Amino acid sequence: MKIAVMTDSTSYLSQDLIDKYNIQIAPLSVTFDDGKNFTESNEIAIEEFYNKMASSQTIPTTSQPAIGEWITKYEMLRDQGYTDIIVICLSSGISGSYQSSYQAGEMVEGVNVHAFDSKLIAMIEGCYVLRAIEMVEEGYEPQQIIDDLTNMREHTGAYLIVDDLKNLQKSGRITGAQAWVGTLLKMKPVLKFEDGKIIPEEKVRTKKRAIQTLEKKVLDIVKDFEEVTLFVINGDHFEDGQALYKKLQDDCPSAYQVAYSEFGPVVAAHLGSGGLGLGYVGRKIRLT
Ligand SMILES: CCCCCCCCCCCCCCCC(=O)O
Repeated sequence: MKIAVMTDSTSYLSQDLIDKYNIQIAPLSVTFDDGKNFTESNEIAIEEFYNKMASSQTIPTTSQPAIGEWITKYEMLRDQGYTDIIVICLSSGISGSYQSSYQAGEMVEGVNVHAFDSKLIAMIEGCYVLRAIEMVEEGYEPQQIIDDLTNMREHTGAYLIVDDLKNLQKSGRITGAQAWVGTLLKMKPVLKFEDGKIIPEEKVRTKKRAIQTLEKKVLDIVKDFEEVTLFVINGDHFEDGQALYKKLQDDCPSAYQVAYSEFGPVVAAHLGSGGLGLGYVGRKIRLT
């Protein structure tokens, strides 16, 4: 038996982890109506993308990995002797990448494809990749790994803050009054992931208090977990995420694993500027 683990680009794993474990990545893309295209990778400048988003009078569109990017990587790993491929995708409730990875697995002969719906995104989804890789080293078969990841999914979630109200109306999800009235009070919509979908949770005035709301809600949940891994997932507001990150280091015990990360263009294309989230996993994920 020879098991491999791959994922899509929205897992936002560091290039250090990608290189160390030779993780293959099927990238997503974001295409402005300028015709400008950004294929997600650890090479494009995230600052250039945020500048084009502010300059673009229309919101861009994101695309799942094309049914083909999966196929070549499936063919490449099978050639290298891999008998089973575990594919970790972002939430099927917000993207079709999970479906494309499954359908492409039906067209590649001579290798078993085990597509997994993480029901999340960013480094929270990447935690499923690092848990699968760890289990392969310990001698687990793919079915035990899928069952473990399915159990892990039961104690995994995330809350997030929306900051760019201008980006919301450019997409049409809010009005002009609500956009205008919202920025003057500085109302921050707080949302959370639930069964792979993003649903409204609270509406909080000022970003500082919404960050404190993220901390209280997540901490109240992970108190009951035997193992805890917390992930600050920040946008382009460096000071916002660092404040929450350092606040967690002071308020949480060392038994909690607390880490910091940032999301890429595909997530930024939907969140806009100033996005910030707090994810959690009920496990002690190996981040090295
Ligand atoms: C703390 C973890 C969560 C951080 C915030 C993540 C919110 C994600 C927003 C929606 C992204 C949609 C991606 C669609 C991809 C596609 O085109 O198939």
